Amino acid sequence: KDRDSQITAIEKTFEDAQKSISQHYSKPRVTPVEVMPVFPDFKMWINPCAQVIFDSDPAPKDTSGAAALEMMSQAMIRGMMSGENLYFQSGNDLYFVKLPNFLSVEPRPFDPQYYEDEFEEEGRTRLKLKVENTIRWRIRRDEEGNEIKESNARIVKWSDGSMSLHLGNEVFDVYKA
Ligand SMILES: C[S@@+](CC[C@H](N)C(=O)[O-])C[C@H]1O[C@@H](n2cnc3c(N)ncnc32)[C@H](O)[C@@H]1O
Repeated sequence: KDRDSQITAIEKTFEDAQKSISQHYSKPRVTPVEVMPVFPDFKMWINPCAQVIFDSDPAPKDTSGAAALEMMSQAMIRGMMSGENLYFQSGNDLYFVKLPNFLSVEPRPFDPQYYEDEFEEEGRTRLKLKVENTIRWRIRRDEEGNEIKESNARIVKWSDGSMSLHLGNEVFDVYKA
């Protein structure tokens, strides 16, 4: 397809991912128990669980520990760049995603002006992998000075105990291991 059409379709995966998830696509009685956006990274926010103090009367706060630290692993980056693999964080947790040959990730934030049109049935499976089936993220600056990170992708845990990966519109059955 045209370069413009690829980019328009990629941008749509972003819009589709923000659409409200309310019921399972094949099981309309099944409802979402947790929705986690997927931001591929080699970095983690972590809270100390406790400060150890030498004063019996400390500066009062709601919660033991402290504000979050950012930590990183050089290991996590190989994998996302081979497009075979990815890590992401949700709450205090680290998830590892093992990618099948029919999905991919792009680690660098998406910017359309640098998007390369590689297409002047095994060329169609290729055009679809990179437009519909590639996990991506982008990064925006508001008119109110806010920085907005957006992802293509969502991991959903369902009311029946199952899990799916939403990539834009498309749905992939997924399993916890
Ligand atoms: C997290 S689940 C269910 C949580 C519920 N308290 C439970 O554990 O049974 C549904 C919620 O996830 C959020 N959500 C809905 N659509 C989403 C989307 N496209 N991307 C990220 N989060 C979404 C909304 O806040 C929605 O109410």
